[PDB]
Amino acid sequence: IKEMPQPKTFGELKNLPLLNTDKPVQALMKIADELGEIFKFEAPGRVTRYLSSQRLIKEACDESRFDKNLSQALKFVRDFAGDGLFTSWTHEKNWKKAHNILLPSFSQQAMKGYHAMMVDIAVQLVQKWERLNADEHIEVPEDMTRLTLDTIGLCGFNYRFNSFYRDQPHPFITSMVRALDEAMNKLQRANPDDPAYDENKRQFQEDIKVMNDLVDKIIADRKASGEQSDDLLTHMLNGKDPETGEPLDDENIRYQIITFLIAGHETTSGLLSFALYFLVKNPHVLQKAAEEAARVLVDPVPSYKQVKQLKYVGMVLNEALRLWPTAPAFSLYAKEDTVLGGEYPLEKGDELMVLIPQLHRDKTIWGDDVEEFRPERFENPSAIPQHAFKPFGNGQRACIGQQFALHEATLVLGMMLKHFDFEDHTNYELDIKETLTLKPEGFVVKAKSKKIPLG
Ligand SMILES: CC(C)C1=CC2=CC[C@@H]3[C@](C)(CCC[C@@]3(C)C(=O)N[C@@H](Cc3c[nH]c4ccccc34)C(=O)O)[C@H]2CC1
Repeated sequence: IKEMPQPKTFGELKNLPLLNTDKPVQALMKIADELGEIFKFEAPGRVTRYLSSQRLIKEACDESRFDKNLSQALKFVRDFAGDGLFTSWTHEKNWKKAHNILLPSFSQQAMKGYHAMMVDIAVQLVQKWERLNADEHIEVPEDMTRLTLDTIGLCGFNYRFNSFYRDQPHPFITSMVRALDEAMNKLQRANPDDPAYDENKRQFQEDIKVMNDLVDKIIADRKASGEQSDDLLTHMLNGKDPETGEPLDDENIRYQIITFLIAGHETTSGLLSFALYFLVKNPHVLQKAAEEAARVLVDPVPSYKQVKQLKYVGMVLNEALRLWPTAPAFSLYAKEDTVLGGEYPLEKGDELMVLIPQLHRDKTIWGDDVEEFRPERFENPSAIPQHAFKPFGNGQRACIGQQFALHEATLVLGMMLKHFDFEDHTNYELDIKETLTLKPEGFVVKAKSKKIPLG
């Protein structure tokens, strides 16, 4: 057996102070560089092991040996996402029921139906950019977040956040962003029962209240209406689990819509923000992506068929997902006593953190140029070893939204490369802000129209 490495210690507090930082994933990536494919992490009441190699993670991805664990991050989000699919244990009845009912709604076939609604928000973004005055710049994450939140709103619940009509975000979103921020702040908050956080707790309960009232209202209205809008809310009110014959209740539907609205905010827009960033830093890659867009997107508004044809744009999103996965870690627990890589023995209940950005830089898999933006790496999926590329997590607890997120990102990116030339006018220096997700903070561009009509 190997004694696995541990990073620097702080007497009683062990390693806890290393997560007392505004960029913990990046801090943890630098520790991985030093310590390698596994290190232990202790804190007063807990212990976790961080994996970085395809070698160890491919075993952790064995669902017969490891199941999804709720991280302290997920337990904190659970306070408003409840037993939604994202913050439920594999063994909760509402996980499997909601999973069986919703999978058909998130299928690559179901994308045919969402396409029109997605095109409606993508067109809103293109027109915003066509209507900019000369020398006016684009705030990339902010406009990408407008598109992604509006798209999950419209396609899911037939609800228009109308993000391209406002400076200040919708009220639901104000409360959701503040709630997610409270949840992320609680991780490194020592003495959280101190009365200084009474305004945090009071505000937290209000933000929860806002989210529940607005979503429960959406759900009440829809049932009272009787309208059969082809969308997630409809599928969830009419759906029945093949296994147990039961439908989701109204409270659990709410949790799913809250989970979807979290997922489709900065988590999804992150992918577009990192993609456009990599594209403008790598002009020969942008040029090739734009040539595909122009060749494939011959109609004034793209069809579902043409999006499937944007293969190089698909490879660009995968390569952005390799370097900066916007849900950068997920937690597993050993279902039984077991041995990882023949070296490190684990007792039943032991937790693993998978460090996805570090997996994606494993040079044994990707070779020596792992820091380079080469979409060509993804030309053949059969040449890529098992469990090498995990931006969407693993097995039955993988991202149900993967097809939706990739379809919207392919459509939108395609339309952006067809309609505009891009300028990195500030020569932007990457600064990755860490919240519940990752985003290139302050990332700005200019977009010259090619003056191609949408009509
Ligand atoms: C909501 C979803 C998308 C998220 C999942 C996450 C999982 C791992 C997280 C995360 C990336 C945020 C930063 C801490 C980190 C890396 C983590 O190890 N956290 C461990 C260990 C830990 C850190 N601080 C703690 C305080 C108490 C207990 C455990 C911890 C944990 O959350 O459990 C975080 C992002 C948000």
